[PDB]
Amino acid sequence: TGIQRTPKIQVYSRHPENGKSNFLNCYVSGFHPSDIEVDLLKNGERIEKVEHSDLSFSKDWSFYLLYYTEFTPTEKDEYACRVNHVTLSQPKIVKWDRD
Amino acid sequence: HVSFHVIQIFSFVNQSWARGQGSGWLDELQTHGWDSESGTIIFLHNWSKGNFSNEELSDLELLFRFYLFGLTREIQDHASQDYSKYPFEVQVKAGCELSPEGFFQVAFNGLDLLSFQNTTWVPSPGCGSLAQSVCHLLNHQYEGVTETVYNLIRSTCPRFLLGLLDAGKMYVHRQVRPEAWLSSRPSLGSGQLLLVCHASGFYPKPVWVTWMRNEQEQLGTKHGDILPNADGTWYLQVILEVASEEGLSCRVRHSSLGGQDIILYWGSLVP
Ligand SMILES: *[C@@H]1O[C@H](CO)[C@@H](O)[C@H](O)[C@H]1NC(C)=O
Ligand SMILES: *[C@@H]1O[C@H](CO)[C@@H](O)[C@H](O)[C@H]1NC(C)=O
Ligand SMILES: CCCCCCCCCCCC
Ligand code: NA
Repeated sequence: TGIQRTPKIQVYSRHPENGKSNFLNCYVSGFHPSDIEVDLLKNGERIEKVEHSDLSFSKDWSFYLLYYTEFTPTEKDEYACRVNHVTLSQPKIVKWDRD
Repeated sequence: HVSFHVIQIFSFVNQSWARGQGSGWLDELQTHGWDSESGTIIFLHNWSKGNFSNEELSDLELLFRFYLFGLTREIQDHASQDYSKYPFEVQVKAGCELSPEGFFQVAFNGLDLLSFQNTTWVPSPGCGSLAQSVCHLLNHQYEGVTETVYNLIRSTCPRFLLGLLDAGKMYVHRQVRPEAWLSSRPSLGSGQLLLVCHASGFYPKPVWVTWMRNEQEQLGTKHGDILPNADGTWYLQVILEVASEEGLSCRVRHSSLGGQDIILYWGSLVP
């Protein structure tokens, strides 16, 4: 007798230039339970040394975390956020858009 | 409006594995953290001490440590009977908003279980059998606890929160001007492009990113969630779909900008 919510992945940059150092943010919202696996990707490879939030939950008790790594973007580079959770049948890759 | 509170997460995986984790919050602003393993308060900011003596805070840190461990200890002791009810998660939200009002909300599997009203532990109207059982033991069996919880939310929390606000005076009332830009993105439609208007790295959270088709403000854009940045600032993006070259702009209104609002023009205008 409880709740199961699927994570809401949201990907963005701390600032808008190639070669100029930035921060990639992956914000995972409203999920049940807390057991979550959030990964950050550089051309599909799991980015190591990536800091994150202390787990917190919204008014409605759904959890949330902000994931971040100091990154330097380039033309040929593809950045995305891979999240896997009990509600998810297979991981969810969410691409960071640019242009 | 002034609300300080602690949050606790008690994750109960199996007969043996069960962990606990806390945080110290001043609304959206995190002020404290909890070393789950060691049982040590983490003061995130310079002013996280507030006005409280370290002899105080240590005794507080201590009481928290005992409780963070004991709650798990006592929970796994009851769960030692029905190894089927595994896994499950307990959630705690408790503090005060300053006459001043205190609180203690509890959730099970992300659904209100019980509350602390005056000195009575009151079941959330719904799952009776588990709540009524817990509430009973809290109201009539664990003797110290109720008075302590009462004291923490009504005597300590208001005393602390007042201190913390006078402590973080500059940081809590700081004004961070937004970094705003435009962006193009292929829409799903033939001869249709998306117009992303960004406003990043701003604080306090209340912001107003609006797309204008020349004169009028256009509702019918894709407003995002005001999202967090590691630094403490906020981020917002509003998407406007346009057909193959449609003279429009983006007005950004933030508390920080001195009565002025940022305007961002996409391409050419034709008056
Ligand atoms: C309990 O769950 C943990 C995962 O959190 C697992 O590593 C461990 O093997 C489990 N133990 C038992 C006895 O089920
Ligand atoms: C709160 O409960 C106490 C008994 O513990 C009682 O004396 C007091 O009058 C009650 N007040 C309210 C507002 O219910
Ligand atoms: C095993 C059922 C979950 C028990 C949840 C206990 C929550 C009560 C919090 C108040 C203790 C001070
Ligand atoms: Na009591």
